[PDB]
Amino acid sequence: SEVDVKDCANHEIKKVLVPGCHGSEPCIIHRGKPFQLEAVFEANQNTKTAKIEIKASIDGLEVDVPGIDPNACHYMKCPLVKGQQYDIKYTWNVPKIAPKSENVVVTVKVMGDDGVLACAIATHAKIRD
Amino acid sequence: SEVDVKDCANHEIKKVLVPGCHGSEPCIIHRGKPFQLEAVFEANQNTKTAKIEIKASIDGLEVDVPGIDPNACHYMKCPLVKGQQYDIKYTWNVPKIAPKSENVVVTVKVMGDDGVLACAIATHAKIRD
Repeated sequence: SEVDVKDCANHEIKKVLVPGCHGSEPCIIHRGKPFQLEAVFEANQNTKTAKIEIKASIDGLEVDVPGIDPNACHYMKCPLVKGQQYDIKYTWNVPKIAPKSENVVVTVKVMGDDGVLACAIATHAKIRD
Repeated sequence: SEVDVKDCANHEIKKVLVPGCHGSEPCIIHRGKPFQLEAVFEANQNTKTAKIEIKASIDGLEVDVPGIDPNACHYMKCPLVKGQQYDIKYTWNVPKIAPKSENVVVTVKVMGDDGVLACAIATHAKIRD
């Protein structure tokens, strides 16, 4: 369930797992259903904070992503230790009303005390149902 | 299966389901794990709105509940029509850092355009792990 994502920092993200998706094949996101993911990254800094920013665009238009807790330290053992690897598991609820699209770009950026912790761009999600 | 809840509105909620939980038996919420829930209710009003408020109390102290999308219309087809029954499914991510407790009270109120859509109090959840 390892999926291909584009790193946009310095390869801190080691592996992104989405059950039911793989590699660079179209990863189908079904409206109204849970979407599970798991990510393993290495901390590039000692940091008390880990804050998530998500940007999604559907056919080139930016859309709000509801239901995300911005504080990643709620789901991990902060503070983070430089050189250690952390695992985060999260289930996102796909809105029943999300616009269908075959051209989806998701950018997630994680900020710590001393700058970006992790950055990934995912281009293979498709929203259907 | 079906779990037991106290209604605090006018019996609009028909059934609450949590997998692995039964009636009034201790329903165990695990730290750092997904908590799945399903509910069917009957709309008592025509409404384009349906906004959720949660309050949680742990051993008699209120604690903030993160990771909740207050717009319930994201997970249903609003507007709602009076007299129709709706089903909502939602997976909540239990914070890794949630205080452990055997005395947990959860109160969920749903508010529509012209008044309370639904209200339930749940007293059998325990936070462990």
